[PDB]
Formats: sequence, C-alpha cells, structure tokens
Amino acid sequence: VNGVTPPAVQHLTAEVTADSGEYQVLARWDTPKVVKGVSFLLRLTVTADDGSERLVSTARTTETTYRFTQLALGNYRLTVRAVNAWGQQGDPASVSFRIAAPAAPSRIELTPGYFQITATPHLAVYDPTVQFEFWFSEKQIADIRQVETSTRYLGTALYWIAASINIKPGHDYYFYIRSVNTVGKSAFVEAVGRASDDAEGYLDFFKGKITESHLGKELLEKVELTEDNASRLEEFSKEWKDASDKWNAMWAVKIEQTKDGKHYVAGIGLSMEDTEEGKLSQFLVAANRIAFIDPANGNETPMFVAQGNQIFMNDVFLKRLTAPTITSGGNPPAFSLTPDGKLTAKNADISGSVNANSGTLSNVTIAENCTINGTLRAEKIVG
Amino acid sequence: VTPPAVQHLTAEVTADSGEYQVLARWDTPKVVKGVSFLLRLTVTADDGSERLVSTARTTETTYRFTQLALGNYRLTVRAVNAWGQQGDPASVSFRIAAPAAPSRIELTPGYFQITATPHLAVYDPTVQFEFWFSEKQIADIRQVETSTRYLGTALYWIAASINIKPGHDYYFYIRSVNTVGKSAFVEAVGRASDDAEGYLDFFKGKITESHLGKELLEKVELTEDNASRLEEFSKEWKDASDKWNAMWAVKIEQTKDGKHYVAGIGLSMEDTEEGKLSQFLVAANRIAFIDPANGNETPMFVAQGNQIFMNDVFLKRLTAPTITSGGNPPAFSLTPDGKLTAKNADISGSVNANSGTLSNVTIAENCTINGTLRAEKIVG
Amino acid sequence: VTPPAVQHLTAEVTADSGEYQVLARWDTPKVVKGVSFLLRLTVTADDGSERLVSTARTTETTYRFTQLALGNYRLTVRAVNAWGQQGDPASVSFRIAAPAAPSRIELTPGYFQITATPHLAVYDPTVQFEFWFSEKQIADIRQVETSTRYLGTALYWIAASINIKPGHDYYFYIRSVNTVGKSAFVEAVGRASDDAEGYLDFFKGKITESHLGKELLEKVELTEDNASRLEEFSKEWKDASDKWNAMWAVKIEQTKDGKHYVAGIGLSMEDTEEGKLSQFLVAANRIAFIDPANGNETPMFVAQGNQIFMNDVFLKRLTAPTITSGGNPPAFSLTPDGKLTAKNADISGSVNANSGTLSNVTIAENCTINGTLRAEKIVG
Repeated sequence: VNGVTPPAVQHLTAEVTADSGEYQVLARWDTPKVVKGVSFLLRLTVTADDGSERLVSTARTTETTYRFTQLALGNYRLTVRAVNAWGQQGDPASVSFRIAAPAAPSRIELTPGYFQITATPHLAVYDPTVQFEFWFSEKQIADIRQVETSTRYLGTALYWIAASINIKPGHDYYFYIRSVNTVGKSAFVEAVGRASDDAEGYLDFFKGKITESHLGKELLEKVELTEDNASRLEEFSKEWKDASDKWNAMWAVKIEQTKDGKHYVAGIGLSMEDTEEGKLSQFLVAANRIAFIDPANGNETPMFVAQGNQIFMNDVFLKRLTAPTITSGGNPPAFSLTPDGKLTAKNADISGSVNANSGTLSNVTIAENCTINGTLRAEKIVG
Repeated sequence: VTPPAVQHLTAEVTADSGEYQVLARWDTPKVVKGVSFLLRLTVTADDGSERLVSTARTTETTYRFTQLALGNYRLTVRAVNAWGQQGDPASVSFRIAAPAAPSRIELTPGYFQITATPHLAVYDPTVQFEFWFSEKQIADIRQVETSTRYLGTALYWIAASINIKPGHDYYFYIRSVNTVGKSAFVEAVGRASDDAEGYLDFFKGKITESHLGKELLEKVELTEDNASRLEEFSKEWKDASDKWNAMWAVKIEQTKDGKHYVAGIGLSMEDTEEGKLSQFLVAANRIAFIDPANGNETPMFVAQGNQIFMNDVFLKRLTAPTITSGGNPPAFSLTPDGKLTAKNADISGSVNANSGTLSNVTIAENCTINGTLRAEKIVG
Repeated sequence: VTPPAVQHLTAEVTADSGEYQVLARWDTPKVVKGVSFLLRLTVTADDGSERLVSTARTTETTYRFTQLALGNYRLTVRAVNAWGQQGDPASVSFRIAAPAAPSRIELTPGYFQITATPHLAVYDPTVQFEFWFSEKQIADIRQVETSTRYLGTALYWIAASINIKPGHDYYFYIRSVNTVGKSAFVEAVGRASDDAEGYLDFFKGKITESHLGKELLEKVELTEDNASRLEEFSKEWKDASDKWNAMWAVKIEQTKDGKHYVAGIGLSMEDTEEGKLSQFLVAANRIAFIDPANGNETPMFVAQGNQIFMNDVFLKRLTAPTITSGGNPPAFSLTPDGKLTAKNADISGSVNANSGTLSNVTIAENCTINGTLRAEKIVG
C-alpha cells in the first residue's frame, strides 16, 4: 500500500439560487483517480463585517456536488478538501461569492380609507432603482418565510391602495412588503393597517355606490310625470345585457307624484348588477319613513323606525358597537362619552383600580394603606 | 351504557280526528345505536290515586293516544337499551277537562293602546283566551258574543287599532278557550294612556292613523277556521280632499284555531298638510337580513318581538337611557340614573370628582390638601 | 364448616300500593344441604342505636316488609344451613322522610332556552324532581303550583317557550319528588345567552329550515355560463302536516365564469307546531334604507355583510359587549372584561372605588386615612 495524500481539487464552482427563497448554493467540480472513495470534506464560512468568520456548515460527501439550504444573505467562502481512506487531508481549495440584496423598506406608513387601505413605504436612505412588492394578509402569519405562499400577492409599485368589499372596518390587516430591484429581494417588512371606522364617513361612501347603479338611476333620477297632479304607481322587472356584454337584473316598485310644481317618489327595488370581477346584489329602499312590527295579539308599534337620518330601535344585543358619542338623553346627560375622551358621569363605582395620572376632589376616605411618595402638604392634622 | 335521558317531553291534548287524542314528542340527547323508549300514561281516580291507562314501548320519537275520556293524567318516559337498562324517567301531569272563569284581570295603559291580561284562580297551561272589546257597556252576556268587537283569541291582548282613541272608557269581555270548550265571560273597565310618547309611540300613532295601517291591519276578511289568503296589488285612488293616494302592498292572512293571522309589506305616500310623505311598513313576527356572498347564510340583522340582533355595527352617536355588556354580572354598565359600574378604568389625565371611597390609594408624588387630614398610623 | 354471607343486598322502598313497604333482594352463596334467609329490620331510634322492629326466616331470594314508619333503617340478612349454623351477615342501610330539595340549581343559559340542572349535598339516588317556570317572582311560595307554568318532573330540565328572548331574568321554583313526598320548594333566578353572533347563527338555524330558505337558497336553478333568471311567484298550498303554507317572494340567480350568484327577498307565513309564523327574509349583497326628503340621496342604514353602518340612533336599552370610539388609539372603550378607558372622568359625585393610583392629587377638604399614611416628605 501507500498512504498517498489526496492532491487538491480544481475547477471548483459555486452556483447561487433562491429556489423557495432562503437562498442555497450548488457546489460542483471534477476529479481523476480515487482510492476506497477518497472522500470530499467541505466547510462554508461567511465573512462578518470586520473580516472575522462565522462557521456556517461542514459536509462529508463522496460525489463532486453538494447544496447548502437555510442560508442568510452574506459574503460566503466555501472550502473543499480531499481526505483518503486512512484520513490524510489533501491541500484545500476555496471559492468566494456574495448574495447582495436591496436594503429593506425602513418604515412603511398605513393611512386608512373607506373600505380601503393605503400602504406608502419608505427606505432608510433614498434609492432610485427600488420598487416594493406588496403581499396582503388578514391574520398574522407565523414566520416571515411562508409569506411567499399563505399571503395573497397584491402587486408591485411605489405604494398600493387595497380597496374591495372585503376590507371591512375594525379588523386589522397586515401588509408584507419586501424591497425588490435588479440585484435581488430583501427580507419581508411587516405592518398592520385598518379601515377608517368613522360611521358618518361610511354613509357618504355608500350613498356614492348606491347612486351609480340600476336602482339609483331608476328608483330615483327618473324624469316621468311631466304634468302637475298625478300618481304613476309603477312596478316591473327588467333584465338585459350591457356594454361589458354581461347580464344584469332589477325588479322594483317605483311610485312618484307631481303636486304644487314639485316632484316626489318612494321605491322598493331589488337587483344584482355586474362588477369587473363578479355580481353585486342590492336591496335599496327609499321612502320618507321605514318601520316594522310584530303584530302578535293586536300589537302594532314598529320594532324599529328611521326617516331622514334618525333610527329608533328598542333593545338591541350588538355584537360590537363603536360610536364617538353617547348620552343618557336630556340636558344633564346622566352619563356621556365624547369624541375628546371625557367620561361625564354622576356616581362611578369600580370593583377594580383607577390608574389616573391625577385626582381633583373634595372629601376622601381610605379604609386601608394610603401611600405618598411625593411632597405631602397639610394645614391642620388630628389622627 | 344506558341511552341518555328523555329530552323535550310535552303534555298536549288534541281533538282533530273527531274525539280527544293526547300526543307527545321526545328527542334524544345523543342517540345510542338502538335506543328504545318505554312511556307510561296513567289517570287520577276520584280518591286521587294512580291507575295505569296505556304503556307503550317504541323506538320512534313521537306517539299519540286515542279514545281518551275526561279527567287528570300523568305521562312518563324512560329510555331502555337492547341489554334492557331502563334510564332516568321524565314525567308531566296534564288534564282533559277545562273551561274555568278568569279570576283577576291586569290593565296596562299606553299611547293609543291598553293591555288586558288574564289571571286564572288556579294555573292551567292547556288554555288560550277569547277577547271581546266594547265601547258601550253590555249588561247581558248573551249579546256579548253578538253586539261587540271580536278582539280575537290568544294569551295577552293589548287594545290598539283605528277605532281606539284616548279619553273614552273602553270595556273588555274575555273567556277561556281550548279543545274542550269556553267558559262564563268576565269583564273589565279600562282606558288608553292618551299620549306618553316613548319615542316610537308617536310613530305607531302616525302608522295606525294612515292608509297602510288600515290595509295591512284591521282588515280581518277571510274568516274560515284553518284557511288563508294572499294578494299582491297596487290600488291608486284620488282622496276626499281632491288629491291622489298611491300605495302598493303584499298582504297574507290566515285563520286557525279561531284566531286571526297576517303580515306583510307596504310602500306608500299619503296626503299631509305639506303634500306627499312616502313609506315602507313591514309587520310580522321575525324579520331577518342576509348576505349571500360566497354562499355565507348568516343574517346581519334579525328582529323579532321588538328586539334586535346585529353582528358588527357603526354609528354617529348612541342616544340611550341604559347600556350593559350583558351578563348575570355585567362586565360594565351605565344606568339611566347616571351611575357607572366597571371592573377597572384607566384615565390618562385628570379625575375631577366630588368625593372618594378607596380601600387602597398609592399616590406616586405631590398631594396638596387645603382642609384637614386624619391618619391613624403615621411614618416619617 | 361454615356457609358464607348473602351477597348483593338490594333494597327498594314503595308506598304506592296504599302504605309503606321494602323489597329486599339478594344472590345466594354456595351452601351445604339447603339454605334459609333470616331478615332483621331495625329503625335508627332517638339514641343513635337501632330499635328492633321485625324478624323473619324464609327460603326465597326476595321478600317484602309492610306497614313500617318513616326513618333511616338497617335491614340485615343472613344465610342459614339445615343444622342452624347461620353464616356472616349483610346489613343494608337506606333512608326515608320528605326528600331534601336541591341546595342548588345551575342555568347554562342556551340561545332561547334555560338548562336548569339542580343538585343536593347528601345524595339520594331515588328522588326525582318537579320544575316550575314563571316571568314574575311571586310574593309567597304556597301558591307556586297554583301560579306557575308546569315545566314537569325529571332529573334536569331544559325549559323552552317560543317567545323566549334573551337578556331578561325569569324565576325558578324546583322541588325533589320521591315515594315519600314532593319536597319543600326552592327558589332560583336565570336569564338566556347574551351574545348576538350566536343568535345570528342560531336564527340562521331557523331561517334555512324554512321553505323560504329552500326556494331562495338551497335550490341551484339555472346552469350554462351567463345565465340570469328573475321571478315573482306566490303559493299558499297543502303540506304533509295538513297545513296551508303561505309565501310570496322575489328571486334572481345568475352564472358568470360558472359561479352562481343568488339574491331575493320575500314575506312569508309558514306553520309551526304552536301557530303560523310570519317572517321576513330580505337577502342581498347590500341593503340600504335611504330617504327621498327634499332631493335626499344619503343613507341612514347600510347593511353590507356582517356589518351594519348607521347614523344618529335612538335606543331604549343597550347590551353591547364592546364599544370603542374608533381610531387605533380609541378616545375611550370598554373591552368585555369591564376595563373602561378615558382621559377625563368628571363624576360630579362619589367615586365608589376599590383602588386609586393618582400621581399628583388635589384635596380641598377632609382626608380621613383609616389605614397607613406613608410619606417620604412632609412640610405641614
């Protein structure tokens, strides 16, 4: 025999890829004669900023190919050996590569809307060749790797405006944004967002949708009865193809009058019109006052009512409310809460604590420990 | 194993097929791959003793008893498995004999309405009531059924309709009605609450005194026990005062067990001093709003018996003489009379108050006093 | 040589036949040349011992003792050979008097039903239960069985009435029954389930299990791509229960890239096991109530899926397990745990508190520390 030491490899190549994200590297080369194998021992180290090394992996194969899987982006150096059956290590070779990626978006801002949400993201420094890729989600995803799968891919711009019928107010939505450009893709920056919440801020929105439809441009905005004094109490069902060449439907009762040189109308209409992506139903009732009742044993008082923007309910169990304003009624409100935060009360019992930044009383009475860690001042004392 | 208990037993009294019949229905907690049920119906003797009448062993969830005469009865069910392990029993006492005379009567006024409710000298849950309304006193009971208003037949009857106005003393003549028959009539002397307003009592009042009100109520046509009627129409007419009256309604009525049943939907504008005033009035026992996107089926808005359910909602200002969170102990709650109730409250500012009732205090800095201090055990 | 004790000694008491009795049953152990059962029944006297009552010798594995009185008893059985050498004894112990009425009663309030499940301290396997429901707590107890709807007699009840509607209390009168007697009565209180989203899937229960659902939803009428059908139909017709079912509806369906979109509302009045029920189903992707008053074009009530949006509103009570002012930092809130949030609390009255933590407090009158003052610094 001869324990001949294995002369080092040449034509050592590293190929960098990003198959499932989390970049890998495929190490490959060629060799002349081998004895009871002649192993290949590999080890791969990243140069830190200052020129010192992290150990990243090792590898004990026999063929002239290998792959390194969970990777971070860093300046990597891969060294390959050649040990023989006895275990006498040949001279090394080494190759160096990088994985340069765009800088993350440093802060992304998230102004609400009406059934919509804007992310406008910004980088720590200005970058001319950066454009961000946005993926939207409704549930905080576990880790910042499976976003490539479990989060819808919105699109890619300098910003995005997610509108739909499904971004619903007071349910937070997490935006996942990664910077992209010619050089690669960064990590995923996460952020939360909302919809505006503001109640009366939704009603104008709805008015706007309503108006731009079959029932808006039929039940109202219809210009018949051109003679003072009439009652064209009308009721039909029309379905037809549109300029988009899709079917649309409405069936209504339109009633309307002319008296004293002025017009009126009231209008129970039901439809389903097309949209770019699907069909939106709708059941729009315009009238000077709406109310319902349970007629049980002679009872005729409506269960609810509403008439030019004031709606009259007996008792409700709400899943959750959310008004900026509350009153006992009257003009000493027995209690109140206002858009500023003030909880106007009368007699305010609390089974728990009151972490208040301050007090402002007359007549106090503590039945156990009264601690003072500040500058206590007093006039007359008898205890 | 024993099959579980008997759930939802009932003690009812039918006379549909020409004579009296006692049905019951029983549903199973969890169903045990071959549940059987013994059920025992027995009578009370003149000495108040127990006599067996009918024992049925069946594997079905309902049964009927036919050719059953007058008297008081007791009905039990047990569950028996294949191996023969009779379970816990569930037993209800019922009666085939009735019409007692109502002992007291309860009267609650209201805006254009007045509640008459029965009180029977002994309770009996196999009974409903006929109500008759009179504007003039009827001395003899014979024309009480003939020369008055047929209010109807039900449980708790409130007087509220077009013929009812504040300030007149109305009368009630009511009796007990069942499968057996009806009793000696009883009277009461009662008055509507004129106008107390609530905040919808004005809207009821507005509603009653309208053409929709007259159409979709107090039209009591089609009165054939266990029959019914539908109409979808639009009757436009010119009124007394030389003006139009438009209207469109969908009205359904039925009659069953002597009692009158109805609902529907109206859209109308009448004539007021200014001119026309449009509408949509629904009356019914449950209304209910649905959104079928994705084939989701859960309402967002369900109202029955003057109450609402609603999922999430938003608002420009609540106006509300009381709130809770719900709970036998409600997590928080403002009272109409100004009291607040909470397990906690963390204010990021200043607590302007009159007084204090604090078992513990922990003031972190300066405490200015301009009055008198009284501290038992003092350190410093 | 010695025969063994009688095993599995089982006693059941009854007085149904006219007055009080005990059935004693057991299983014979293996003996020599025949066997006789000796039974000795004693009652616990005033002294804590047992006064001897009756003694019999028999030869059948079951026996009866008649015309005994009320008390806790020791019944001893022995196995005797032909020679008179009696085996080991087996003495059972079992109790008699008016059974003890539950110590408690627990209500898991279900969505539109109570589940009132009693319990005692010292458990007797051989007492049943009577249950009673009422809407009004009664002054006395002696007229409950004269003034209360009879739920009946089981181990636990679930109580239902169709009109049940959450979030009011209703009062309970339970008792233990057995062969001895109906116990003294017992009180309790309860309500129903409070949550709304629960009701709304509940009501979805009620919605879908109707011919309303079965026509509106559940039927997949139409097929080929770009299908659209609009129809107005009515029927009041015979069903299997010999009832008329009465329904007018509006319905639309459409097919776009295959997927099938329905919407449609309808008044109806179908039949229930108690009476005909008159119920609204509006369904659409979105319903708005909007007003025509003076070129009015803005809503006051927009229900888009699981949400509602509204304007200024007017309630009478509220039960809402969260209310927040909007904004990521809300002006105020109450999450369900009863924690309040705010920035001013001008309770112009007593803060009836359990803790305060007020960094820099002003007092301008009497401070009366019943506990421990504790001050780093004082300049008084």
